[PDB]
Amino acid sequence: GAMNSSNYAELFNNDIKLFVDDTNVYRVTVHKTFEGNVATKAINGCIFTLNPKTGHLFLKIIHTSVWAGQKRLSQLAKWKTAEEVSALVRSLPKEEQPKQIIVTRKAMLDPLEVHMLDFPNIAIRPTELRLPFSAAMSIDKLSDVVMKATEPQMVLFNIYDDWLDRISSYTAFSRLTLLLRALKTNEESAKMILLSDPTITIKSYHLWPSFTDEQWITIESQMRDLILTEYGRKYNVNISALTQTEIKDIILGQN
Repeated sequence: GAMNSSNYAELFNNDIKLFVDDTNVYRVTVHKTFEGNVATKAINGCIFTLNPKTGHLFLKIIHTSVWAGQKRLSQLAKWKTAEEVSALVRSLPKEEQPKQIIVTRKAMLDPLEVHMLDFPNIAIRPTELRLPFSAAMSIDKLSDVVMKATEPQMVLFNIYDDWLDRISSYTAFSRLTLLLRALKTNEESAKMILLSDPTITIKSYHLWPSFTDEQWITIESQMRDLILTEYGRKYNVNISALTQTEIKDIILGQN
């Protein structure tokens, strides 16, 4: 069945599950040449495959060469996504194999079901949840590795850095989704917030800066304010006249 706000809690039990988002697999740039010709140029993309309990992100980099000689790349991208998720599953010992794969887009259901036919006890599930994983390319570290790739590459990240040392998976996933929603809403403002003051540093191998628990609470409050402010501007709405419940609803992005 579909994952929704009602059965969301299940994400934080011990059953291994993977989110798969295909939004950034096939990406293009458009630029006008001097001659006036519009060149549509494929750029390196990625499959966002995330374990929300552990933070493990299997970032399969889709190098532009995969599109070589192929037609109707938007359809092909869905199948190449399912192919690579399948390969990943097959690479894992049965212990580490997911019990569920949750696709963020409904169009990914069929290609993944077909690829995973031989895995009878891996549930392929759609979601009614609105999730901001398309904003993964707003995270500089991820965007940089994708662009630098000269060939198909699998890169393993922890999207929670070292947070699980201090906080639960639910708190970590809540922080992650708030950050991505902010980045998606106003990328420039969110990045200004994360850069913080001159005392804050980011580890060379982390995605996010090194904040204290108290600092993270403040950063998260700024992220909530960024989203509300945009909402406020967009709809000419007095965000100070909103109840705490109304504000929480907006922040969680489920419409």
